[PDB]
Amino acid sequence: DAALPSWMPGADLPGYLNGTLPGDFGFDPLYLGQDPVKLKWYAQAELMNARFAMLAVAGILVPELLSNIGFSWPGAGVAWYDAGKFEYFAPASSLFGVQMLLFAWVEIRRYQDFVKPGSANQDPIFTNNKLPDGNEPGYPGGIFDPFGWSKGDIKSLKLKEIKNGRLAMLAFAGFIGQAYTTGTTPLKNLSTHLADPWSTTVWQNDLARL
Amino acid sequence: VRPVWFPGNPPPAHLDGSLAGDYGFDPLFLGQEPQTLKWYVQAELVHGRFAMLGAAGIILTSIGAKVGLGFPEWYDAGKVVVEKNNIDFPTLMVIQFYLMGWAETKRWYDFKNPGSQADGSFLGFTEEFKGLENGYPGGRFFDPMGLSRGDAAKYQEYKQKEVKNGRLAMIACLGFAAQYAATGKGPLDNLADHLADPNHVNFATNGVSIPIA
Amino acid sequence: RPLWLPGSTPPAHLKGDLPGDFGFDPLGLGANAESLKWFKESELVHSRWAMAAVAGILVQEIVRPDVFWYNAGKEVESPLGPLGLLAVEFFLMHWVEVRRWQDLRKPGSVDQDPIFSQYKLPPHEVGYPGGVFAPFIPGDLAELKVKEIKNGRLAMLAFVGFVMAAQVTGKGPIAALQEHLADPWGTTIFSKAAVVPGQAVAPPCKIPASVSYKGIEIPTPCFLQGLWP
Amino acid sequence: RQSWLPGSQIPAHLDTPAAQALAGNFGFDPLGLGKDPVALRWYQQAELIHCRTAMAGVAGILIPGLLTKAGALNVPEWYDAGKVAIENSFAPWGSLLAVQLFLCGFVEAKRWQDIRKPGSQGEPGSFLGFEASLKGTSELGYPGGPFDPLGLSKEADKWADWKLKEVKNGRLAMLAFLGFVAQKYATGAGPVDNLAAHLKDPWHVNYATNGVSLPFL
Ligand code: CLA
Ligand SMILES: CC1=C[C@H](O)CC(C)(C)[C@H]1/C=C/C(C)=C/C=C/C(C)=C/C=C/C=C(C)/C=C/C=C(C)/C=C/C1=C(C)C[C@H](O)CC1(C)C
Ligand SMILES: CC1=C[C@H](O)CC(C)(C)[C@H]1/C=C/C(C)=C/C=C/C(C)=C/C=C/C=C(C)/C=C/C=C(C)/C=C/C1=C(C)C[C@H](O)CC1(C)C
Ligand SMILES: CCCCCCCCCCCCC/C=C\[C@H](O)[C@H](N)CO
Repeated sequence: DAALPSWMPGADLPGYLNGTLPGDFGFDPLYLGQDPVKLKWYAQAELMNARFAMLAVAGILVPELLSNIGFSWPGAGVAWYDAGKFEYFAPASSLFGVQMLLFAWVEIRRYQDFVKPGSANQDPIFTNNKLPDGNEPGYPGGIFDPFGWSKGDIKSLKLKEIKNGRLAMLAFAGFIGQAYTTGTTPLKNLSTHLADPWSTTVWQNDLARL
Repeated sequence: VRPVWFPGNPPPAHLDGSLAGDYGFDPLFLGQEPQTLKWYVQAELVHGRFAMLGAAGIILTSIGAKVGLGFPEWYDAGKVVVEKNNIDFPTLMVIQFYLMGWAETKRWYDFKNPGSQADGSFLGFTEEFKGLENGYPGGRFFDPMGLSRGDAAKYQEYKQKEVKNGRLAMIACLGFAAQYAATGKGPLDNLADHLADPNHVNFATNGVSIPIA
Repeated sequence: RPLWLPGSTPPAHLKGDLPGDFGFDPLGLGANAESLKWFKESELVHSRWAMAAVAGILVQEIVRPDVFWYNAGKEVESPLGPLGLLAVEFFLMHWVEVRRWQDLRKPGSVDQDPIFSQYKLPPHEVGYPGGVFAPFIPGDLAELKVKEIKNGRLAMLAFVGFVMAAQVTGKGPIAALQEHLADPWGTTIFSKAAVVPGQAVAPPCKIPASVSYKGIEIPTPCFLQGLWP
Repeated sequence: RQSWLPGSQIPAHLDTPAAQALAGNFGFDPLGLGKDPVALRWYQQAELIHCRTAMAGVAGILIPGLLTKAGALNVPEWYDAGKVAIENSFAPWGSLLAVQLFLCGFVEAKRWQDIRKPGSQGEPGSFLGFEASLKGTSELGYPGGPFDPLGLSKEADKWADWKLKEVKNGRLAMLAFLGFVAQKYATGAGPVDNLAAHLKDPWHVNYATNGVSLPFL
């Protein structure tokens, strides 16, 4: 109900999306963000899932891209879904326990700062080290931004972050779908589609297996 | 004033000509009460609409059967479809009962409380289930052409045409059942037999209708 | 005022304002304002589609007399696969029809170019975009609009006739015209069939029931062949 | 007003301000079992207990059954887990059921006494100092203290919605267990197996094809 960009020009978008949240396009046909508290929680959930999917898509695409060139290292020919049954320096259970404890610590710190902004901006060991007073949930800053990149156009940068996060989330969902249907790595499907795009489509692949 | 089913006989008080196709035909006074007449009006409209769909389908299938198209008769189409296509009969019955149950239940509770279905409890749709009159559910879903919301005289004329065509289709379906039980063939086969010889191929010569013949 | 029946009273909902208004509406489908507004766009889209299709069929037969238009979707080979062509066509057609539909329900809302903010369609009516869609307009606007709706109605009836003649005789429009001009007293539909109370004969459907397109057996039946006279 | 039947006459007893305060009020009472306010309160407690018990049971049946289909676990069927669990156990089923009945009777007796008199379990000098924490909140069937350790019931704005996710889900669980029983007496296999068999051919594998749920067909 404003002049901000929309996902459907002319459509009557809901009134609870006023543009305050980053990447607001008024897309909510199910009206899941009607409740202000639910929307406040969904914003943080979307941001965390976005950054995690960004790291996931980057960690899926970079090793396969580096394996196809002269660059070599121990785990190169292994697929992203086949990395679990790999011979490491430690069993997966021990690593799972270690990461669960570390993630529990950082996630509890983030949750504490989420229920009360600025309540967790102090380093527990060194009292001198701290985060700036001006902070919002989901945007830590301080040591998390050592180069001061947020000091510039934060709105455009936040829009870039949310858009890249949505794109990465869709890409990861596509990775799962392609792995469950084709049963091959994503870059292989990309090259297969690039060789002949007219006969390498989702409709053709699914019709052949029907 | 208006024509009646029996000329010279005064029309009853519960039939004043306000409803479509009102000819004052009620010798048993089954619709003397207002609520009972309302229920019977909706029942007659539903019966006529189903009879119209049935008569049209039976006539079209018999047309395809008379010409070399391989269409089965209406009294064998169920067996032909269930045996030709791998379709489970009880499953189809349950699906049909589910869809008809939902539609008829919404219609029934709308009859009990007019305009209640327009509250928006069904996917947010409101004006599509508001209803116009008894047995005439106007809206963008049932009447997307908007013929019930324009040119009142044309609407009343169409209402009269609908009730008359429905009664004719009900009589047609009864005739289909009697023709199949007496002659054993389809309605168009009976029509061709009658057109081939109308003086000797009729109900007075089938040997079943008139037992003393 | 021109009408579809000289000396006849036109319906009350038709006052001769819209282009091509000749007071023809026995069913009164245009009595409602919203229904008429939607049907106007539908008729315009139908007119343009039928005109393009008739011109395509005529040029296809004149340039290629050995390729049947009814078989045009069957005997045409292209490096682009049928599934890829269908995907491209579905996406492009979906995009343009969504833009047109949004302009119908919300006028002056999708007239802006999304890639470039400097391009924008000028204010217009519904069903008549204009601007970039109308670079040259030789003649009067209302006169050309009437000519467009009349040519569209003729093209719609022409496409229906094309389909029926291709299903009954199996020949294209030019071939059917030449065959009809050769023996006009015996090549009309009245000569091909007749119905009486004792007999009902219809011309055979020249189109095969099934078409083997890459081993799929696409059914190609004659439109309401059982109801053929 | 949300209703279980658009147009149906909502009962007067379900339209009172106290009855509408309950979570999941959809005006469903064709038998009028909630006309009496005391009976309605008791049945509300019964529905809450059934919802939580059904949710825990259906979860303990569905999750290990879903993990058994994959390679995560090897838990047997719910209708056969009792025999397998009692085979290589440390006590027979009778002794275990006796200890169970004792332990469950104590807490159910305390819950019954709190239902009869709200907050009565906080009698001084009766539970070695833990009696203070045994007093529930203002609403019956929603206690605090030892229960709810995360303290998610302190935020009222979501409280009214939280309860809606507890009753509704529980109601679904109550039907789920019912299906688990009916399917057991209709197909002879587990719930996950019935779901997979139905997904394989939904148009020919359902309750209208087993011959048990439709004997006239
Ligand atoms: C980041 C989005 C993205 C991208 C770039 C791709 C790309 C590709 N997919 Mg894929 N996919 C996606 C998401 C995506 N997918 C999602 C969300 C799902 C559902 C889980 C799938 C499920 C899927 C299956 C089952 C298959 C593919 C296949 C393919 C490959 C070729 C055929 C094809 O395009 O089918 C069509 C792709 C779709 C219908 C996905 C929906 C549209 C997505 C969201 C893209 C939207 C366009 C958007 C503007 C971004 C454009 C790209 C941009 C980066 C420039 C191709 C390289 C096929 C393959 O592996 O080839 C052998 C295959 O069979 N995809
Ligand atoms: C008015 C009155 C009153 C007074 O007082 C008294 C008296 C006199 C008694 C009266 C009268 C009455 C009457 C006449 C009644 C009747 C009715 C009817 C007939 C109905 C039907 C009705 C009818 C109907 C519905 C019908 C329907 C049908 C259908 C659906 C069909 C279907 C089908 C088809 C398509 C085909 C296939 O293959 C088969 C089937 C499936 C089968
Ligand atoms: C409302 C109303 C009122 C009106 O007025 C009328 C009417 C209509 C009547 C109504 C209705 C009603 C109903 C429906 C009811 C139902 C209920 C239920 C179902 C419950 C369950 C409920 C259920 C439940 C609890 C359940 C539970 C469960 C459990 C524990 C389980 C357990 C187990 C497990 C884990 C596993 C193993 O291996 C086995 C076992 C051991 C087995
Ligand atoms: C990918 C999931 C897409 C949705 C899948 C089907 C979900 C069906 C939900 C349809 C929503 C029905 C009600 C919609 C709008 C309501 O009128 C408003 N929320 C009421 O204010």
